[PDB]
Amino acid sequence: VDQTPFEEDQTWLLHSIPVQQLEMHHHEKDLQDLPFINHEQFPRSLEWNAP
Amino acid sequence: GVHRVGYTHPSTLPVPCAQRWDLRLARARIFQEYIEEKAPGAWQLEDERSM
Amino acid sequence: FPFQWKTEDWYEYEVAKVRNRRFVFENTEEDGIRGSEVTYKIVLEGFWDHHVMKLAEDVCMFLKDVGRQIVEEKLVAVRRLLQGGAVDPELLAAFNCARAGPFGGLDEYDKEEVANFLRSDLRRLEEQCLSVINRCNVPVPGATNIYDPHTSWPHVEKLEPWVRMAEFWTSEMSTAHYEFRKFFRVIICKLPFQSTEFEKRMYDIRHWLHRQTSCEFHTIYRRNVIHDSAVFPTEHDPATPTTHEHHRMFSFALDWQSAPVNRLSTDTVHEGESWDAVAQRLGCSVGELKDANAERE
Amino acid sequence: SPHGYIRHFENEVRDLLQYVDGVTPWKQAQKIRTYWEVRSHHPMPQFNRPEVAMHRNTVGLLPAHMWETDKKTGKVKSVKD
Amino acid sequence: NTFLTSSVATPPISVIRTGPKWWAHPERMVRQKLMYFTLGVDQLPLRRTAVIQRDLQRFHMCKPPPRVGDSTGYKRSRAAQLNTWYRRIQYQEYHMQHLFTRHVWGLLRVYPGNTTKIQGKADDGYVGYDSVPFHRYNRAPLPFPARELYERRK
Amino acid sequence: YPFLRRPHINPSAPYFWSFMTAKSQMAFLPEENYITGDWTGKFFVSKRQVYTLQHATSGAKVRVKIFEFNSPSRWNIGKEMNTLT
Amino acid sequence: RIGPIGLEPHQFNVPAELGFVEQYDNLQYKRYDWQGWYQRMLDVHNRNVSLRCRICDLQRLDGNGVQFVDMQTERRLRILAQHRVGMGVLKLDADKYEDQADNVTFGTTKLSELLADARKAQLGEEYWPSVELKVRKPSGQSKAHY
Amino acid sequence: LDRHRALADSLRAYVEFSTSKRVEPWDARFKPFDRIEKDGVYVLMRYMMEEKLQLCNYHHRPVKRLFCNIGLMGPQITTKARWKPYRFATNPAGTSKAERMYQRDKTVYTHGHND
Amino acid sequence: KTVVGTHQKMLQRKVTCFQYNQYGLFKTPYYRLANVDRYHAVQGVAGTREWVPYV
Amino acid sequence: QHWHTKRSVLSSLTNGRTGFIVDGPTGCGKSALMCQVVHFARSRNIVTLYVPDAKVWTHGEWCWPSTILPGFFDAPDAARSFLKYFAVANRATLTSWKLRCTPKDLPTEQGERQPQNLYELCEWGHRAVAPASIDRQSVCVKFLMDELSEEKKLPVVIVVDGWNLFSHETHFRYPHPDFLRGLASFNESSTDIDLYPQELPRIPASRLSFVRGLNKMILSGDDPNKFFITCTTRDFKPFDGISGFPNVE
Amino acid sequence: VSTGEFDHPPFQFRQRHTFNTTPLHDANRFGGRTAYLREIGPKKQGRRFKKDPRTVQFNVDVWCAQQTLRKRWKQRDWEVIEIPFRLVPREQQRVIPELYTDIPQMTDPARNDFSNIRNKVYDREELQGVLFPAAGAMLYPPLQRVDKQAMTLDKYL
Ligand SMILES: Nc1nc2c(ncn2[C@@H]2O[C@H](COP(=O)(O)OP(=O)(O)OP(=O)(O)O)[C@@H](O)[C@H]2O)c(=O)[nH]1
Ligand SMILES: [Mg+2]
Repeated sequence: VDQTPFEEDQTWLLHSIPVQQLEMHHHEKDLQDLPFINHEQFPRSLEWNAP
Repeated sequence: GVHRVGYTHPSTLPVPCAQRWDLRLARARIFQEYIEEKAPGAWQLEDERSM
Repeated sequence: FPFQWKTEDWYEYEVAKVRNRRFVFENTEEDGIRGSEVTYKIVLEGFWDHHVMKLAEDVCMFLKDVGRQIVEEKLVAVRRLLQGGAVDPELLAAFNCARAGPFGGLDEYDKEEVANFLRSDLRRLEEQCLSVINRCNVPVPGATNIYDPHTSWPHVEKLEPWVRMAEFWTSEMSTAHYEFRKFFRVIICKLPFQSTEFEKRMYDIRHWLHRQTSCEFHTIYRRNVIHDSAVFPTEHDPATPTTHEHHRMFSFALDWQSAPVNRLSTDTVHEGESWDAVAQRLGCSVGELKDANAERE
Repeated sequence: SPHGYIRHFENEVRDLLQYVDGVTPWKQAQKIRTYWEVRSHHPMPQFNRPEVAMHRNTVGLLPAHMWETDKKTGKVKSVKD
Repeated sequence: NTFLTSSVATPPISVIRTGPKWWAHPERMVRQKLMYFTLGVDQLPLRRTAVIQRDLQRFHMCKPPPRVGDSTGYKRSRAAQLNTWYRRIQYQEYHMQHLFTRHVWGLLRVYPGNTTKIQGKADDGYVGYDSVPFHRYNRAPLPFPARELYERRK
Repeated sequence: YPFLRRPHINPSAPYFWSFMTAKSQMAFLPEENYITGDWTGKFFVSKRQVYTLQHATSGAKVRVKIFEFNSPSRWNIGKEMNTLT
Repeated sequence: RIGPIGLEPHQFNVPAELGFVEQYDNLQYKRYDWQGWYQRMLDVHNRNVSLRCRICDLQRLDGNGVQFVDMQTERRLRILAQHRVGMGVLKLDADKYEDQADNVTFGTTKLSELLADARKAQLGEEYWPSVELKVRKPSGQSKAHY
Repeated sequence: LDRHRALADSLRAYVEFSTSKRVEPWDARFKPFDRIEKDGVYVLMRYMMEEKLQLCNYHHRPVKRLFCNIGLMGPQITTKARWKPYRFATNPAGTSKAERMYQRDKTVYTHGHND
Repeated sequence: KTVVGTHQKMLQRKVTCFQYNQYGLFKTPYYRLANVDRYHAVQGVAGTREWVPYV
Repeated sequence: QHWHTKRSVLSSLTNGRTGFIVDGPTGCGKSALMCQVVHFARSRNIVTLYVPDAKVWTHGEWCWPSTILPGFFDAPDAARSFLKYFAVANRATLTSWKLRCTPKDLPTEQGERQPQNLYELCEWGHRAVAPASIDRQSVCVKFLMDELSEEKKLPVVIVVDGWNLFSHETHFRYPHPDFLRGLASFNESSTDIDLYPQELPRIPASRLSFVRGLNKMILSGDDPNKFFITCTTRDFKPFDGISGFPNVE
Repeated sequence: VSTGEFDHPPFQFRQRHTFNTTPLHDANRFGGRTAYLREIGPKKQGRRFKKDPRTVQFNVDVWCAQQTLRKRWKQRDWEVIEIPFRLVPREQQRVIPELYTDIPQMTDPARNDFSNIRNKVYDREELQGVLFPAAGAMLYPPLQRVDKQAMTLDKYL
């Protein structure tokens, strides 16, 4: 038993959805600590294509 | 709205064909994909800042 | 004209263009500068933009004179192979290997047709070896452009510099904005054959690089892969199919074996079995069973 | 040797879990309790939070046998040991 | 109207000094014409407000020449004469907007913000669901629920 | 300052089990409420050890870094010592 | 072109590309006591090998005379490899093991496992992947009969 | 000794807050709740949703979700109609004054959930 | 599918005391002391302008 | 206006259909043409059913089930305004309209006359006190649509602004079955109607009593008398791939 | 192109209800969704997430993604039914790549039909022989298509 995505705005509003409270986490953007403390191991270019 | 997800076996259809769920199970068999059971069908939110 | 579109086609276009960035087949069986057999990319890295630019003139002139020599000694080998030679019997057995051909049954290729197929591929090899040599004789120092693929071999490709800035206090008084940066030049070497003499020469350019300038090597080569339909067979789906309960968390280690699955190549003959009864039980031909078991009559 | 995510460690997860029950007796692992098993010794562990279903709390969810309240205002006067 | 909070009043010279940002914003000025055009009245102080501010924004990047000196105060007093005339027109349209939108709000049965006077319905400041439980300026306690200014059925 | 990254780390009735406590009740008790190996005895226990029934039943020594709890009761069971002080 | 060659009819030859990065230091980490872990750190970071093969090269005849990949085979292949197929080229990026030699072996068995399940479409129509049609709701003419 | 008493006192006030009846959380000035008691929304509440609102005791979160699932006036029942604020909807039944929200007890720790 | 029910609950309890018996298990997050300077003793805080992440 | 002699002409104009639907982009002359048709027809003293905007019926304030029609619904506030203005518009023709299939035992309070005309029937429906006007319109609209579908002699032009709203689902949804089932308490009833909202299937426009009488005259071929010159509306909100929140001012 | 608000207003001193100035957490902004993160008065873990700029921006990014989802699902007047390859029409007898795999494919350029296959919607009254072969009673009526060559009112006859 599953539910379709809603079509009205008040159903998205009144549904029991919690908001973000603590610091958000990503599965691969956590080795890099923050966007200000973005850690890079090797100084490759950002347009570097892997062969 | 709230419904039950259905499945049709190829032996039931008048023209048999491979369904999309057993192809998903075949894709999950090869690449070892974790299938979350309580993943809600209503919560399909795109990252619209990037996409 | 003018360009007006539906937005969801534009939403599909911009996502498909970035996700298919490195979905490119470099070594294609084709014409000149697009087509090749092996592709070498040497990414040169230095702290100043004129340091990597002057190195890219030093390495390209090195790889031009070396790359002309290795193609020329390959060109003298193709023109001897095109003048005449004897066909390999291992090559002749490779064409007469399939059971059913395109025309039904065994396609018996003779010594003329197999020698015709290598002649059709060596005629392609001459036109690709002459494309490298004629582009290696173009960049005279009077008029040279090593950034264009049609003029010089190899050509130098631009790559944007990695630049990362730092924002720190100069003391809560003021903020300093200094950036680490290093510049890149990529050298694309496309050879229509795999030669280890050029790979040895390409790897040894690290020993005479410029000051505070390093490099890394990219190698895109063609390699034959065998899909064994006996080790990896095409089987019907089982009677009781798998569900989502076999694909839970930590089911990648506890429920599934690694590919491939072991299938027994040994069997024991039962009581009343014959040569046609074991072949019926094994689902094979009786002549196929005797060929693997030629020891026992 | 696998590298990166835990999904690439098939044998090492298998070699750990067999080693986990190999050294551990069940006489030791029975004493570890969860949070709700400890909370059952409270006079009242369970009541609704005001996010979803706070209106379903009834007066029978209160442990009224372990306190004494005043007769005038209705607030709790004392606690029982 | 969904702006029902207590507000802070501003002098009218600080409103007009915004200019093209809020006072003479073109998206705001066009929907003030549609209020007067619906009621069938002339938009005469609104158009002459817009004609002045159309030409005021046209030269607003130009630097004035240095006034080298006059024996009599004639062009200085004349330039201030036209400048005080342009403010009195925009003072009228600032009053013409606040008069008409409160007259429209008395017709459409729409409740205003806190401490806002509508001449037909509530001569005093109508206060509804304030943080302060009493009247801010009349010193009377507010009842629960809010004061009904209109009749019931739509 | 970064958000809630300070190195140096209150009663509420409707948020009693969800303020300064674990997210889930199915999760086990932390490491501070169990004996890891052979010990000679600790001078203090940590403040993130959840008060159980055996804390008020036995009541031998409660040493919180100081705080010595000589008032055993049943209202403390189910939450750690951060909310008890 | 290196690689094994199968002459048996149960072995198909797939001409495929392999792209990899080899990087060696020559400025600071060329030789000292830090060269041991830095060169290993460069090899583990460059553990990726890209196994690329065109679907057009897979549409050849097998040893039994039948085609290796037909239309229904690549229709099953594009669904089993959703984002791994792009612009007619099946690309496999192997990143499981630290050394590139084991990633070529892990990439080869993942290609052969993907090809073997896509080859079920040659068995019958019951393994042909179904077409997903966005069929409309019943129209206003049919809704008038309600 | 008094912290155990104040915890049981705050938990008692939260449960009696959950049991007591509140005032109508909808504001009777705005559309469509402005209409008369014998037409419109109040007809649908009197004959279909009369026991549904009386059992949940007129708290603002259940009665808005009962307006969602009743379907015969949504989805514009919740967004178009202005509701009472959060501190105003927590007032008990028979409030009739603006001083009652500050009249409640400040000693308990119900985090704004006391009558 | 192989391990379900009581075999799952006893394995989770066996892996919990195996987690708790390891004296010295480094469960400290990385950002707690990722601000240590090597040339001087000046202590900064990661996230602000008193620290640079590359050097 | 004289259709019985020009019947083969009118059948060739509509290509045998019952009427015309006018479709185009947003903001063109769709509703501006539809108000001209009632100006053309009511000046030629023809009885006209004019729906000035279909979003009062489908996207209305509140929905109520029909009293005499099982499984059907009503827009009561849209119906009382429809039954009011249609009586005043064609009072010259509806007073001459004799009730053929209409029961004469209608409920009637003291001082009111039983309706003998179709003008008197519509004034019986909308002119009442609340809440007695809610069930009176459901009886009146059903008996109006029954009286119009039997008339084969007088031309009745039916003009609808926004027929595309009558061709798909109204924005109302069906009520949850727990509201009509009855409950003793909320804690033990196996329900979450006060806990989580959910989207029921949407009610189509064919289940409305007003559109039921319209679709009865359209599909049944025994009415070569009603001409449905209608149009559509494109008054929907814009959405071009992404959507934030609309600014209230 | 959409004219709705996407970003959150930044933090400054406490705004008042003035001309061109709304308070920072009001019921008008984002449809009243700022009541979860507002403060009425003019616990440390429950106070600082209301003032963090990255935290309040992420919640509006969720709410705008919810508004993007409900308008994309309200546009759907169709549903996806897995139809086998044999009973499918001629324009679906080709090899269809997945999403974001290839160039956006035209349907059939040979028949001068340049449109995306992924947005193709088929009417249900066309596929009654495929979707319902077991009924045999024609549950849906045939679609009445108007004659384009017939002289009607739009062609001045
Ligand atoms: N007087 C007059 N005005 C017209 C005429 N045609 C268009 N208009 C103007 O065009 C505007 C559009 O009118 P509508 O017919 O309501 O637009 P629409 O096509 O119905 O728009 P939607 O309801 O969103 O589909 C009106 O406001 C009129 O002012 C006309 O023939 N006469
Ligand atoms: Mg219109």
